[PDB]
Order: sequence, then structure tokens, then C-alpha cells
Amino acid sequence: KCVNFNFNGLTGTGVLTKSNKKFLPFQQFGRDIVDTTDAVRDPQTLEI
Amino acid sequence: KVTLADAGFIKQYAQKFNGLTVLPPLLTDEMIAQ
Ligand SMILES: *[C@@H]1O[C@H](CO)[C@@H](O[C@@H]2O[C@H](CO)[C@@H](O)[C@H](O)[C@H]2NC(C)=O)[C@H](O)[C@H]1NC(C)=O
Ligand SMILES: *[C@@H]1O[C@H](CO)[C@@H](O)[C@H](O)[C@H]1NC(C)=O
Repeated sequence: KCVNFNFNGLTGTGVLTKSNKKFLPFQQFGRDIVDTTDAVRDPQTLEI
Repeated sequence: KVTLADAGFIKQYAQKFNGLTVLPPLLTDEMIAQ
């Protein structure tokens, strides 16, 4: 659903979906080729 | 031979970057071929 979100201080508006990206154990969020956030790690479940 | 380098999201119609919209041409490739 289109929601507003705040993940451990990272804020924005968007639709959250299950991701197939595999983050390293320490990484909390990701960015695309133009440095705009496009993925987050849920701080409670660690799902990407 | 000609390829695209548009670093966005592609859908049949990220999808529009951050307020940046790409419009289709009026004449499609088939119409130009015609
Ligand atoms: C604290 O975080 C942990 C994981 O980082 C949560 O543990 C999981 O919670 C889900 C849903 O509550 C359960 O289905 C899992 O089985 C839990 N995992 C384990 C290993 O127990 C935990 O629930 C979080 N606590 C709170 C209060 O949110
Ligand atoms: C629009 O979305 C629906 C979702 O079920 C899909 O079946 C359909 O093909 C989509 N059409 C276009 C033009 O994107």
C-alpha cells in the first residue's frame, strides 16, 4: 500500500513490497544508481 | 544495435524518477516503419 514511513530515522513515502535483494548483515538500506533510497531493512524483523 | 541507458523502472504503462516523466512519441516505431 502507499504509506508514509520512518525506518530507524530514514523517512519517506512509498509502497513497501517484499524484496529479493540480499543485504550484507550490517547494511540497513540501499540506494540505486542515482543515490535515491530504494530498499530498507525492517529494524524488527530484518526483512528486506 | 541501439540500446537504452535510461536508469529507471520500465513498465508497460523509479517509474518516473523523482517527479521526472518521460513521454512517448506520437508516431510509434511501427508507424514510422509504415
Ligand atoms: C524483537 O525482535 C525480534 C526479532 O529481531 C522479534 O522476534 C520475532 O518476532 C516474530 C513476531 O513477533 C516471531 O514470529 C518470531 O518467532 C520472533 N523470533 C524469535 C527468534 O523469537 C521479536 O518479536 C521482537 N519483539 C518485539 C516486542 O517486537
Ligand atoms: C495493468 O495491471 C493489471 C494488473 O492485473 C495487468 O493485468 C495489466 O496487464 C496491466 N496493464 C498495463 C497496460 O500495464
